[PDB]
Amino acid sequence: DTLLAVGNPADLAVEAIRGLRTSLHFAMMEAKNNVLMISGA
Amino acid sequence: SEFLSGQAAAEMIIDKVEGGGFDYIGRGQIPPNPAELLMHPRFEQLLNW
Repeated sequence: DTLLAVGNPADLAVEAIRGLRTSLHFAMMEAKNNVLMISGA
Repeated sequence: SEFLSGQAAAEMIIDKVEGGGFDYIGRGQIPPNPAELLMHPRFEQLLNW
């Protein structure tokens, strides 16, 4: 019951999530606050 | 890697190519967090210098 980012940081999904982190560092600047809501469809 | 993690100097990492006539900086030892070392301010400091 551990996070994939910690259990296997070299995983392909964690690499995609790191790319997501870098893209959100750019999308979330010029935003109201540092709150990021994530919702499924 | 050694420079970014802090255990090397800005000058200890540069090596002259023998037949190329330019300097290079190698990757060092493969780090466990390559993406997060490259996020360190040391990378931009090295580039500015």
